[PDB]
Parts: sequence; C-alpha cells; structure tokens
Amino acid sequence: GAHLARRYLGDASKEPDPLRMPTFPPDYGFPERKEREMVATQQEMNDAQLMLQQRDYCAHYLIQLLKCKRDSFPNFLACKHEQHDWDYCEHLDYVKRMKEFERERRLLQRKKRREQREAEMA
Amino acid sequence: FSTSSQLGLMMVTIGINQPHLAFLHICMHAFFKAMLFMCSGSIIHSLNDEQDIRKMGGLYK
Amino acid sequence: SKMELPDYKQWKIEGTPLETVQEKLAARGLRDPWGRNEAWRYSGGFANNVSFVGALLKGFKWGFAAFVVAVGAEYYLESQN
Amino acid sequence: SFPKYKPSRLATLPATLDPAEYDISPETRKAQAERLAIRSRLKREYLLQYNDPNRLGVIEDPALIRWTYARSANIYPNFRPTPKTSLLGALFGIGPLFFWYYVFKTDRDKKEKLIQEGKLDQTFNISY
Amino acid sequence: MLKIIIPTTMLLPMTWMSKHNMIWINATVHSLLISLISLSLLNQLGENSLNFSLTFFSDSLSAPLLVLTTWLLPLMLMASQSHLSKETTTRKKLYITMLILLQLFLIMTFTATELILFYILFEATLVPTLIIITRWGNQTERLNAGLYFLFYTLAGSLPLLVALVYIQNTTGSLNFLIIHYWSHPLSNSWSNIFMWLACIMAFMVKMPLYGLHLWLPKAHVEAPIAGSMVLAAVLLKLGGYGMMRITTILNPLTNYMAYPFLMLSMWGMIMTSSICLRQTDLKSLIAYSSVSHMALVIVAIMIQTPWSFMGATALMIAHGLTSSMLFCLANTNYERVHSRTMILARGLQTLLPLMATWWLMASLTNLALPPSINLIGELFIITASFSWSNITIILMGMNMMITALYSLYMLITTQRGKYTHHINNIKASFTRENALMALHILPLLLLTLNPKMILGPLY
Amino acid sequence: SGYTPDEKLRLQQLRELRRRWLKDQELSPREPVLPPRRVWPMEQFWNKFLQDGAPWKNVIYKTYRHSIFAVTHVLIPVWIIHYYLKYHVTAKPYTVVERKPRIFPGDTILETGEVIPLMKEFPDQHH
Amino acid sequence: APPLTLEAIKDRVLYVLKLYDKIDPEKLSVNSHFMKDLGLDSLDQVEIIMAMEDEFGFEIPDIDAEKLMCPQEIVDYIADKKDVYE
Amino acid sequence: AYLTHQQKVLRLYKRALRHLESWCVHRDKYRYFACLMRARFDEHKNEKDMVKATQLLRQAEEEFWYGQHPQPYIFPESPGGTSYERYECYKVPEWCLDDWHPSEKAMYPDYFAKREQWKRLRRESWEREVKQLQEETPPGGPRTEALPPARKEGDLPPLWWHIVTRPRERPM
Amino acid sequence: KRLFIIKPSGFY
Amino acid sequence: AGGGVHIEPRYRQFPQLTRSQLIQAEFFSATMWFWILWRFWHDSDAVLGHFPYPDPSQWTDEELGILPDDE
Ligand SMILES: CCCCCCCCCCCCCCCCCC(=O)O[C@@H](COC(=O)CCCCCCCCCCCCCCC)COP(=O)(O)OC[C@H](O)CO
Repeated sequence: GAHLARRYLGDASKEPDPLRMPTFPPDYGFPERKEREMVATQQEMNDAQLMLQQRDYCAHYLIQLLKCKRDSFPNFLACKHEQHDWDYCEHLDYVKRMKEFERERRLLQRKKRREQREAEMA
Repeated sequence: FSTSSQLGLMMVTIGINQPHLAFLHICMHAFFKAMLFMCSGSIIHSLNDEQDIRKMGGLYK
Repeated sequence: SKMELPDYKQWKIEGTPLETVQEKLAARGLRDPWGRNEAWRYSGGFANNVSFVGALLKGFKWGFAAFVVAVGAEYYLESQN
Repeated sequence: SFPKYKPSRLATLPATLDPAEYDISPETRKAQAERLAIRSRLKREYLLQYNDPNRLGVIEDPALIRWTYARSANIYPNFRPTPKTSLLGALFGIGPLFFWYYVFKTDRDKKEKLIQEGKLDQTFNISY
Repeated sequence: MLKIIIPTTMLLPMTWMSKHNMIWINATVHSLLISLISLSLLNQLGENSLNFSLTFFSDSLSAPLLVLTTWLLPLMLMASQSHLSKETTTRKKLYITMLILLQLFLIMTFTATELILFYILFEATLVPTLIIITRWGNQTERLNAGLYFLFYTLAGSLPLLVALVYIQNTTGSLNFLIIHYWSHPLSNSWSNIFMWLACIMAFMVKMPLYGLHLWLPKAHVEAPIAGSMVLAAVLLKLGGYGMMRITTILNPLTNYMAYPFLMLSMWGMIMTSSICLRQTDLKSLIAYSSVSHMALVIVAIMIQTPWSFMGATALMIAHGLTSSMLFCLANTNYERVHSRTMILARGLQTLLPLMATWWLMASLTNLALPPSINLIGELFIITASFSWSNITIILMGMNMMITALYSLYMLITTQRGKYTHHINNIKASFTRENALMALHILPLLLLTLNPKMILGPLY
Repeated sequence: SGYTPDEKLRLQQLRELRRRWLKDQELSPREPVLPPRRVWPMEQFWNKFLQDGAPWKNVIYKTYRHSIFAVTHVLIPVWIIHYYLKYHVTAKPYTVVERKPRIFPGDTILETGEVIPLMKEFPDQHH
Repeated sequence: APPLTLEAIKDRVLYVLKLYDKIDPEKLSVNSHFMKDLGLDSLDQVEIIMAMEDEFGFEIPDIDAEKLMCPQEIVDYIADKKDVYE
Repeated sequence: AYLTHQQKVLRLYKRALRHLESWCVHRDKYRYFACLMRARFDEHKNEKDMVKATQLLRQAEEEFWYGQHPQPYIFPESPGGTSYERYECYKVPEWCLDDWHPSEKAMYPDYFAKREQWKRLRRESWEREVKQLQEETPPGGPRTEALPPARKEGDLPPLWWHIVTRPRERPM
Repeated sequence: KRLFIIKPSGFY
Repeated sequence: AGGGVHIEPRYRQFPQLTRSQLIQAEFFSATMWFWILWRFWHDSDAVLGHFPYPDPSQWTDEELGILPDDE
C-alpha cells in the first residue's frame, strides 16, 4: 500500500518488514487475546485433499463448498451462498492480518518515539 | 508478438505460486487467440494474400 | 460473364478528402495528377465508415433490448416467487 | 539532420550512399563497361550448353570445382608456418583443451574431497 | 558360432563358382539367410556369457554387433551392385569375395575368446578394407587415403601386440573370462602408465579420437560405397569392442589417466561438429559427423559406470546403422550428378519425393529424437557424464544443440530448395535404392520397441 | 528512350511462342485417360440408391457414413483398449492408480457403511 | 477467381491512363507511345507504373520499367509475367 | 552497365515514393505528400552543371536513407515479400516429363504428342540458333548480356527454349 | 480451362 | 470452367453481401453484449470489489490491543 513509499523513500524504521514481523510478543500488551480454533479436524482436513496454501483456519468453509459442488453436479450455477460464505470468511481472517500488521506498525513508532523520549531528558 | 506477450504473462503468474491460474490462462487464451489467426487468415486470403496492415481498411461493413 | 468495369465519369474529387487536398495543393501552386484515382476509395458504398468506438458497440442497439426482456423475465420470476 | 550510416563487417555500407558511384571518371567507366562482356561470355556459354538438346549431362562450373579444391586440398600445400598461424594453432588448439582440463579437474578434486569428508549426501542417489 | 562362421566361409566358394549373372542374386539370398541365422544369438542368459567353444564365445555386447555385421552384408551388395555391373565377371566376383571375407573376419573377431585371437583378426580387417578403398575407389586421393588409414591403425595396433604378449608372460592366459575373474589392481607406476597407454591407444586410433582422426575424412570419402559403410558402420565399433573388453584389467589406473582422452573427446566433439556446420563434400559431412558420435562413445567408455556402458552400445549400434544410411544417401546423388559438392544439386524433394522422406528420417535419426535408439544412447551418456561431473552438461548438450544445425543442414541445402537449373540427368529412384533404405531404417525404428537386446552386457 | 527494334522483335516472337506453348499446356476434354478399378459392392449399391437425391437418401447417406465411422473409429478401438485395460494391465499391480475418491464428512462410505462424523458448529459467520 | 486475361488487362490498362488527368481521354491509342504524342515528362511514366503496380498487385523492376513506354507494352509485360495465354 | 544519372534519380523517385507509402498509409495523405515530393523534384530541373545535380543527390540519398521506413511496404510477389517463391516448390522442370512411365505417358496422349512436336521443333531449330549466334557475335566475344533476335523467317529466337518453356508462375 | 500439371513421375 | 461462385468480383466498388453473413454477424455481436450486461447485473460485485477494504487509520488502539504511551 501507501506504506511502501513511507518505507523506502521515508525512514524504514517506522515501517515493518513483512519478512520477520511480528517481532515483539503479540500477547504483550494484549489482555487475554482469544486463541484461534478450527472446527475442521485434521484427519478429515487431510481427507478433503485440501491444498496446503488453502489449509488456513477458515479452511472448513471449503468442505461444504466442495460437498455442495460435488452433490449439486451438474448444476454449477448453484453452490453460490456457501461459496460467498467462504469468501466472506476469507474476508474475516484476512482483515485479521492487517489488524496485526497495523498493531506491529503502531507499536513501531510507539517504542521508537519512547526511545528518544526517556533518553533526551537525561 | 501478442501471443509471446501472453506467455510472458503466464509465467508471471507461475512466479508467485499461481500455477493453476496459469492453466486457466492457458485455456482462456487458447480459445480467442486461435480465433484471431484465421480471422486474419480469412481477410488475408480474400485480399489476394495481402498481409501488410497498410493495404487494408473499410472492412467493418 | 464479362465483369463489366464501372463507368468513368462518376469518380471525381467532390465529396471526398481529395478535393480538400486539391485546394491545399493549389494554395501552394500545384496540380494534383492522380486526384480521381482514389475516388472510389471514398465514394460509393465505401463512404460513411463508422468510428472506432462506434464499431465497438456494434450490436448494442439490440443487446440492450435483450437485457430488457431478460431482466423482465427475472422480475416476473421474482414476483412469481 | 541525422548523422551518417557508419558500416560494419556485418552491416555493410549500401550502394546508395557510396562515393564510388557519386564520383566517376572516364577510366572507371571504361573498366566497368565490359564487366557485362566477361559475364556475357560466361552467360552466353552457359546458355549454349543449357539450351543444347544434345546435352544430356550436368554443366560443370570451373569456379565451383575450384572452390572445392581451394577449401579441401589447396590448403596444406599452400600453408606456410608463421608465428601468426603457429600461435593461432596453439590458442585455438591445446589452449582450450587444458582450459577444460583445469575446470574439470578442479571440480573433480572439489567433489572428491567433499564426499570424502561427508559434505554432499546422496542418500537417494543409487543409479549412476 | 561354427554355425555362423562356417556358412560365412562357405559363401566364398559359392560366389566364385556361381552363375555368370546370378552372383548378385545368390549372394544376396544367403547373406540375408545367414543374417537370419545370426538372429539366434541375440538371446543371452542371466550373467554368464554365451560360451560355445574354447576359442569362440558371445555375450550381451558381441551378439548385438554380430547381427549388425551380418545384416550389413546384404546392404553393401545391393548398394555397390549399381556401378559394379560395368566390369569383368572376375572383378565383380573378386569384390563379393572380399566383402564376404571382410565380414568373415568381423564375425570371428567379435566372438573371439582369447585377446590375442581378438587382436589378430581385429587388425586382419585392414587387408580387405585397404584393397577396397584403393583398388575400387573412384578418386585420386584414395591412394593417399589408403596409406593414411592403414598406417594410423597399424601404428597404434603394434604397441597393443607388444602389450598383449606382455600380459601373457606375466599374468598368464589372456582369455576374456580368466582375465575378468583374475583381475588384479593395476597400481599407479610409470611402467603401468605406459602399459595403460599401449593397451588403449590401439583402440583409440580406430574410434577415432580427436586428433588421431584425420584418416577418417580421407578413408571414408574416397572409399567405395560397399566400403564406405563398413569403415563407418561396423569396424569403428570394432575399436569400441576392444575398449570395453580391454578395460577389464586397466583399473583403477583408468580414472587417473583418462583425463587427456576425456578432454580431447569432450572438447573436440564440439570442434568436429563445427566442421560439419561448414563443409563442401556430403560424404565428408557425414564422415565428420561420425567422429562426433564416436567421440561421445570415447568419453562414455572411460567413466566405466553401468549407465555409460549401456549408452555406449546403444549409440554404437544406432550410429552405425545411421551413418551407413547417410552414406547410401550421398551415394545416390553422387551417381546421378557425378560430383560430391553439396550446392551443386540443390533441390531434390521437388524431383524425388520419397528420397526426401528417406532423407528426412535419416537426418532425423542422426538428430536423435526420442525414442530413437540414437537418443536412447546419447541421453544415457549425458546422465552418466553428468553424474561424473556437472560441468560436462555444458559440453555434452552443446553438441546436441550443434548437431541439430548440421544434421538438418544437408536436408535444407539438398532437399529443401529450388532445383538446380542446369542438372537434367536426375532419374526416378530405382526400387533398389528405396528398398535398401527401408532395409536400413525399418530395423532401426523396429528396434525402438525393445532396446534390451542392444542395451549391452549390463542390462 | 524504349524497346529497341531488335528486342521488340525478340519479345514479339517470344510472346507468341509463350502463348502457343501455354496453349499446348492445356488439357483436352477426354484427358485424363483413367483405366478403372474393381468397385466394392457397397458403392454400386449406393449409386442406384441415390438416383433421387431427396432427403430420403440424404439423411441415411450422411448417417451411414457417420455410423460406420463410429464403429471402425470409436467402437472397435475402445473395445480393444477396454480389454487391454481390464484383463491385461489389471493383472499387473500398480499400473492403474488413482487418487482416493475425495470424500467429505457427511455422506457415508459405500463399503464400511458408517457415516463420517460431521463437523461441529461454525461461529454463525453470516454476511 | 478467373485468371487475369489479356482483354481484362488492357481494359484495366487504359482505365488508369484515361483516369490520369494529364492525358486527354480522346488520344488513347493502345500503342500511343508515352513520350512521342502524349509528351509527358520523363519523371511521369515512372509514377504511372506505380499505379499500374498497385492496380494488378505486382512489381515492375526498374530494369524493365524504364523501357515500358506503350499501353500495348504495359499490357504486354503484365500478360507475359503472369502467364496470360488466353 | 553504367547507370546514368537520369536513371538513378528515377530509381530514387520510384523507391522513395514506395517508402512514403509505408509512411503515409492513408491515400489522401499519400496524394498530398507525393505532389510535394513530385514538384520539389521538378523545381530544380535547369541545372546545366551535372556536378551540381550529383551535389543535389549528395543529400537526397542520405535523406532517403534516414527517412526510410524500417518496415517498408513491398508487394508479397517480390523479394522480401511474404509470397516470394511461395509457389516455387511446384515449379517442376518440363524436361522431367521425359522420365514418366509409358502408362502415365499414355494418360495424356494429346499433350505428350504436342510435347514431341515441340521437342522435334527444338531439335530442328537448335542448330539454327547456334549458327545465328556466331553469324553476329561482336568482335571480341559477346559484349552485352542482351541476346539478338531471330533475324530471318522460319527461325525461332536464339536461346528461346528455357524462356518460352519456363514453368508458369502459378503451377499448383 | 484446366491444364497440365508438370510433376515428377511417382509411378516407380 | 464450371460455375459455383455465389459472390462475384467487384472493381473499385463495394463487394456483394448476402443475408446469411449479415445477421450472423449481428446476432453474435449482439449476444456478446447480452452476455456483458446480463452477467454484470447478476455479478456486479465481482468487478466492483464486493468486500470493502477497511481504512487502517480508523482502527483505534482498543481492539488493536495497543497499550497507550503512559507505560
Ligand atoms: C608412434 C608413436 C607411439 C604411438 C602411441 C603408442 C602408445 C603410447 C605408449 C608407447 C609405448 C608402447 C609400448 C608398451 C609395451 C608394453 C607395456 C607394458 O606392458 O608395460 C611395461 C612397460 O613398458 C615399457 O617399459 C616400454 C614402453 C614405454 C615406452 C618406451 C618404448 C616405446 C617408445 C619408443 C618406441 C615407440 C615410439 C615410436 C618410435 C619411432 C611393463 O614392464 P616393466 O617396465 O615393469 O618391466 C619390468 C621391470 O619393471 C623393468 O622392465
């Protein structure tokens, strides 16, 4: 996004480097952040022959999608509501990522402006 | 050159872990690109084997 | 048959870009030698060629009509349910 | 305007901007005049056998036979040992052979020393 | 054997006392029949070599060559019988005598059980060939060519004779079996170094190796067609058969010493194929092409790995059937135009339609497409060479890229082009020529189905 | 200048010779004289059958050529492949292998006769 | 398409010359040599064969083009080149 | 032979006009720029000094050479053209027909009989062409690549066989 | 207007 | 020789056009649009970007878990 200009042309310190983030403990400063879970248990997740890159937490929104796609055949125009559900659920875990991306971004100047703060008066 | 531009695009997909989307690009590119060639072939044969884009025009109607 | 060639006295520079070329040439003091040669390339049925974008929407005159009857069926099916 | 078209061994200078045809003397016209004549003698002769009904054979081109001789046999008897030829023989000959020898030997020494210590692992490589 | 050698020898009095004009007929009859009999030896048992007598034995390497030689014998007869039909009966009978005798030595050589017996007949093949290239040749450089071929082969073979008898006095018997089961470590020493050089140079000259190869462009081009095949299709592999047998004792000194030969073959094969990229004689084009393929066999032997030996025999047989084909092709034009220059007779597909097709598969086999036996041989060596060293794929593949340009080059220059205007004596191809060409390519493509027969003694 | 008078005559005689020579390149109506060949019985059966040309003959003609085409290009080839891929190769292990039928929790498996336990509740993530 | 025939060529020949305004329609004999009577400039015949060159879709090489100077000649050269033999 | 100046300048006009074809594209633009090209050629036509004419050529040839279209339009039936020698691969020489089998020879009796008439005509007239050549050779060998015509009656033009009996440009 | 087709003899 | 030319050549004139080619061109040049708007109406979200992209700045530190600068 626009952060790329502020990272290369601007001072790269304030901006994260997605290669290694997160750096500081994500649980630090987070009061009882809720642990992720997935309904799709592994053996049936492996049963569905589900591709590794598609094996995220919301991967259980595929198993019904394929099920309806399998059973509703030859009707391919069907299986739209659950397909939209998976895409909407792909929205949710995706928006989760820029939350932690922003959190890493916001904690960056937080620590940094602190660094010269508690050091300039001394 | 339009074809070679297309296959350049397909390997761009393969670069960032998009192999099957390239195969989707294979099929979609296969249909219409094949069409454009004998559309050109139809006009070339009709215009007594003329292929230079300059000696053309007025073919829409 | 014979393939009778068209007449001679119906292909001049009038109504064509050639006459505009002719007056520009006459402005600088020149006579166009091959003015009537192209003629047919502009006159006859080869005149009034559609524009680039105009050709792009070829069939839109009936495509929009196809939408209206199609969206009407969707509305009728929507009201039926 | 646009500076000129400098030629090259691969991009030759065209005849449309060559000074030879743009500065001519009577002597040059005399020499190039009967260039057709020497070609006409070759052409008229070649046409005579070519159009000959009794000719039921191939028409040999002495220039072509000369070319095969010049490329095949008239080379070593006309070869003269000189430092230019001698150096080119070594540079294009023994030179690359030792070059590949050094490259391959170093790789073999590199490979041989590495698997002796145990660096490369071929746990699945069996056929060789 | 006795069951192939005796019928081969008995063809000699048969052809001599045959009818005046039936010489070509009868000789072709039984030479094909003898080849059919030799198909029996294509079977090999599990591991022990097929042994018949003390002096004669066969393995999964000799028999694929034995069938190739006896199958070749009909082919030289028909190819040469075009121009030979214009001389005395005794002269024509003398030729068929000489091919029969030349083939006889090849069959007995490949199945020889004693290394000395191998060397005697291996060098004995010179006499039938030397007279073929000289007496019945159709040029003037043949006189110098015959001397070049004879002296090069002999100058390398003579150290082998001294080396071979040295093994007899020191180790004992030189039987190909007792040598194998009593292999001793040939330790690195200067005397052993020259021992290694002597036992190897003799077979290297007949490969030929890059540098010891100038006899081939002279011998092959000037030789008559009945010869022009065998000097390229069988007896080059005879030097190959010598290498794969004599290297049973030359371990482990071979890997330390192989480096000059590998670099010479591996780098020279690029240069030799570069000659083919710019040539003037069609026969010389194929001749230098043979050097590149044999150079690939030269490097192949010296790694001494199971894959290399298989690809060695696969290419060795396939190239011989291939290079024999191209010499038939160049023969047909050389008879019609009475010259060997490539550009003289440009345009043959226009006039001879099927000749182009035979030329197409002929140039394709040399191009070595998969699954043609040429490709199944070269590909095996590339993998074996790559395992030896990763850099060699640059050199190995470069020839594969380079060999495509020249192999299709005579296809473009001769077939694919405007017919030459002045030439007017081209005739519709005789059914002998087309039948001969089918006799070359049909077994090759048929052999593609079962490469196990020709894959060598390590399948 | 301008055709030279000598070259004028040269091209003139060449012209009429070329016209006559190309005229000789023509083909008389009788040409080419083609000796016949033995005719398969089905051909002569067709000729006396298509004396009308009506769709009576047209539909059967097109469908018969298509029908025999299917038999000798679709039926009998897949027949021998089926025999090849049902008794010959199938007698050899690991020659015809497929990915396991990708099943889902829910629909029972035909052989074990046990419904695969369906997943539990999803957190009502409705749009 | 039927081949370009001699009568077809010549009818197309004076089609172009009469279409040329520099030549009066009446003086259009099939053998009217361009320099002699019509008297057009030595540059002009070089520019008229290009129209003929585009008319029949061919090329008239400069070696032959400069000699081509009659309407009968133009139809002659075109007919001979494209094997026109009635 | 020696290409005189008035020919060479005509070659420039023909080739330069074909080059601006690849540039002007549209016909009306062609006819305008051609007239300017044409008259700008005629404005300098009274140069009594032939040296000045070459001096005028001293900038024109470079003007063409840098203003030339890198992809000039050439008709396909010509060198560089897309249909150059496209149908050449069927131009089988007529003498090859003499090698046809009698069964194929009898397949076309009329054409083959007429071919015999042409062959007999060529045989009779060949020696007639031969002495015609040395009857009017220029002293010192053939001076020009040109070829004299048939001077007298009943004589075919010298060296006519290959030109007259050449294969058609559209053999198929 | 059909005419001859000079082609090489393929009978052999 | 024989006929079989439904079309005829034209010299410097508009070539003859038949019925079959015209409405065949019109049909497909019209049904291509029919597909264009029909799928647009049913699936405008695919090209529009159905799922919105939230603005990062508006996300406050509370649900972001960012403890304030006082610590
Ligand atoms: C045309 C030039 C040559 C071409 C290339 C030929 C191959 C290169 C090598 C040349 C030498 C070949 C002769 C080899 C003879 C048998 C080799 C053998 O078995 O090894 C013996 C080693 O062979 C030799 O010693 C001789 C060969 C070495 C080279 C010297 C002679 C050959 C060179 C000169 C003659 C040939 C050159 C041409 C001259 C015009 C082992 O015996 P030993 O030395 O261990 O004896 C026991 C004890 O230790 C002391 O004897």
